[PDB]
Amino acid sequence: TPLLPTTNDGRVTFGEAFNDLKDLARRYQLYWEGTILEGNLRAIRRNSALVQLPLYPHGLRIQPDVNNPIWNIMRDGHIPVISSGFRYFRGGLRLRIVVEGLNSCVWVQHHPDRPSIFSRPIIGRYIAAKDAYRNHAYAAYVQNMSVNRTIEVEVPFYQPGLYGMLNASLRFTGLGDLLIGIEGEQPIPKEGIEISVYYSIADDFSFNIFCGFPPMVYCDETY
Amino acid sequence: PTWDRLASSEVSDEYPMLTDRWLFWKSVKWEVNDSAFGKMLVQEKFPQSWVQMDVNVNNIPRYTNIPNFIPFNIHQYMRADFEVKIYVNPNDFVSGWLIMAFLYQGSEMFDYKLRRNPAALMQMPHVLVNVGAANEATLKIPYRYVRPFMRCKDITEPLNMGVLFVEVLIPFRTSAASSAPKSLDVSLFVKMTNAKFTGMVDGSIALLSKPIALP
Amino acid sequence: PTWDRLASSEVSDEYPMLTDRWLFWKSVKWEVNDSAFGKMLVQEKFPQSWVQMDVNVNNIPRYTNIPNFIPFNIHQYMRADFEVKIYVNPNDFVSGWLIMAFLYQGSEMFDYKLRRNPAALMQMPHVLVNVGAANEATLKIPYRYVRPFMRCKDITEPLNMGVLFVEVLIPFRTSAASSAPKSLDVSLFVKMTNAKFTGMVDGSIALLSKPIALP
Amino acid sequence: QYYLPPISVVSSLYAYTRGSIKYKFLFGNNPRHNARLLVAYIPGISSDNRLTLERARNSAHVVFSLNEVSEFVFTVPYITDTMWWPRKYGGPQAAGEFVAPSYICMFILAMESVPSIVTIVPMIAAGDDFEVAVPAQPAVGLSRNIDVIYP
Repeated sequence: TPLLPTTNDGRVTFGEAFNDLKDLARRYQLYWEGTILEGNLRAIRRNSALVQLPLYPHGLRIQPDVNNPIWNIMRDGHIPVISSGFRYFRGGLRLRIVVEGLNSCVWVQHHPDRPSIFSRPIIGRYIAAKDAYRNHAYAAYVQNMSVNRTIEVEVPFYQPGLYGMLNASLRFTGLGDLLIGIEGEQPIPKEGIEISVYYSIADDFSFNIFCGFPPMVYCDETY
Repeated sequence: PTWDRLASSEVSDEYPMLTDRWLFWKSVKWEVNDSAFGKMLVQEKFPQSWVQMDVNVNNIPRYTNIPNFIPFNIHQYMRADFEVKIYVNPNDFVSGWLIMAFLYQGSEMFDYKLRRNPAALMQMPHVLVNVGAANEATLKIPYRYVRPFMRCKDITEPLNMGVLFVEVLIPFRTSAASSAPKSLDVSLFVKMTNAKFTGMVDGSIALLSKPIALP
Repeated sequence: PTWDRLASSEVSDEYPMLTDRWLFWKSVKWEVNDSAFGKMLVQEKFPQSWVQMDVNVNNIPRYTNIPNFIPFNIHQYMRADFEVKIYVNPNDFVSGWLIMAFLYQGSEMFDYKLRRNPAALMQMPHVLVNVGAANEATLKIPYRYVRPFMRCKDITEPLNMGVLFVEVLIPFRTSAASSAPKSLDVSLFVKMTNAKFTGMVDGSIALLSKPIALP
Repeated sequence: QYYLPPISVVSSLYAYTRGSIKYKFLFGNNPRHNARLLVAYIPGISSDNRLTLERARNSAHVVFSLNEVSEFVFTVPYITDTMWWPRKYGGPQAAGEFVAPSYICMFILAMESVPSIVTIVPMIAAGDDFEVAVPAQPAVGLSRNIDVIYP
């Protein structure tokens, strides 16, 4: 048969190329979002952790529920879908943590030597005894929330294997917990605080051995 | 400068005289009467099930008895490329198809049980086997694992690099008469391509255990 | 054109990585109180007793456990030169002498029991060991046998190429006081120089048996 | 309060590690005594329940004559399945759920003018090819103030 003349993956009609799934995975998408109320948090709380957020390239295990419907009807973004087709990865993440309703300082620490214990995030008090406060000498980043309410951080791949496991369930499979916390005495307002975490792939990231995609569901029959 | 050399200072022990030949492993028999779409003939942790294919009376695998698995007895770390040949025996009056694919470290994915369906097996590296021609078909499985070396004995579960599947792509179908068979025979030959063993110890310094099966 | 090549068409399997190093074998303890002229500390069929030094709970030797005897498990014919080092541990306040000699296929001579006397041992290839200096002494035992290859397993009595002797040339003599010892320790190290195995089979195709002792 | 070696303190400041470790032994005998010692190391076993003088005589071992020097240096290399090893007293896993990447053991094989008791003092330093990886929460702290407040 005859072949259809090329447009260079779209550079001829639109202005740009679209030849890599790695490039679509570099556009941020919602990683996790939730609220933390004052009682839900810890009692003697002066330099303490607020969320312990396990870092997976394939995203968290989405709980679809009524009070935030981005997960019910959109399911998970383009990044969990592209990730399910591959077995391993070797890179870091890029995050954007937008923590609302808090006015002082928000330290963010990365614990690269921690096992991948949970598939959900741990809120407030329940955070384990040894991640409950800011540690020393871990890569951290403090941002005053009055100056800017958006934290842009890149988590590196600090982990000893040839790969990190995608599609997971020592157990050193990935790039361990990220920790978000307040830096001083604060008034935790009524209606708590909202944290939104967006993530994407970093420039030194990869997807490696392509097995098949798992069976999918269609968005169009969610209602 | 390759990353297997960045895990072990001791050089590798390579005995090609007693490895690197086609070894027989299992033969499996599939029926006309329970051959449907997506029937699992072979679902094994590979190469764990091949290397531990020889069992005791109390059912602990012993590396000692096959001259091919003689280095698996005296080392603790090992790395090697594999090839699985599948032979089915040609009966002319039947027809059916087999699909054999390998899933790197399959057993620990959260969606493992969903990836057994033979539709999903046509996306991983696979081969197809008829009963007419296309009797033999050889797969190829390079070493791809989280760490540059696999453990050879317990303390859990040594030598589990993946999962090998053999499923019914087109059901085993027969003529309606008595000279037709009720089953066929499917034989799986293995061999190792780049076998590097390291961490040479004694035997009886580590143990094996009765091996566990995939669900 | 040498006569080991005139017994076996298959070439020899030589694994120097897992043979050809000093292996420990036995340690024996001789007393002041029963050390006379011509006392036999070690009287073994060699290299049968060295290679079968590892025994079961039911007392059948298993080649599988020492990485040195791994080829003795999977072949049936073998040929190799040996060296026996003897170490005694230097205690300064005693004196005595050991004579170690090897008797090629000694156990089947009609006059075997007459050749044990240490006067006769000074005529076969031997070495002398003191407790002061001359602690270590290495014997050398080239392969000399009726047939160009030795059998490795039973069906009688594999690997019996000779007899190794260790006897008391000058009795173990002490000072008359309590700070003096009652015994010493004598350790026998072996190694193989030109190890050629042939007739590669499985394991579990031939058996070993509980080994018999020289009278 | 622990008098950790220089290698231990530096490795409490990092997340991974790899490379050979040197042991230096010092024997408090005097030439009258004699004995032998088998120092061997076994690369993949983490608990001493299973090893004995004939199982450990099949690993990489040196037999030390107990009179050739007082100071004997024995280097156990780095033989593992992985390229970096986590520390035992920081993260990751559960303290006593740990597996070191080898074991070192010392096996055996009485005058009245000489002291009965021979004392051995072991010294430990990192080998020439030793490296540390990621900065992490120090597993240790200064004993300047050894007071503490248990929950």
